[PDB]
Amino acid sequence: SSAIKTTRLAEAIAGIQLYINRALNRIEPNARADVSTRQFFTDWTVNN
Amino acid sequence: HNLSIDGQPLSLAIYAEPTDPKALLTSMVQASQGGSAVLPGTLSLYRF
Repeated sequence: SSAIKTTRLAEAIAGIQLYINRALNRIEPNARADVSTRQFFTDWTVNN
Repeated sequence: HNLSIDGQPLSLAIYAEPTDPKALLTSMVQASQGGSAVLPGTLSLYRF
């Protein structure tokens, strides 16, 4: 809706979080499995 | 749609309350009015 508000950085953060979730959970194809094994995505349970 | 988890709206609405009652007045209306006219008089038989 037009009622809900946000900020530019918050919306960018939410977008990248959504993209990371979709890439890690194998929802989007061809995700680089070698990149998906970094320490950030290994600790993604607290970095999300 | 910016509602709570149970559906309560998160915004307080406004209505712009209707603008007061209306006062009605009456007035006297006057029209042009004429007078009578006079005709030539008869000569009586008696003195003044």
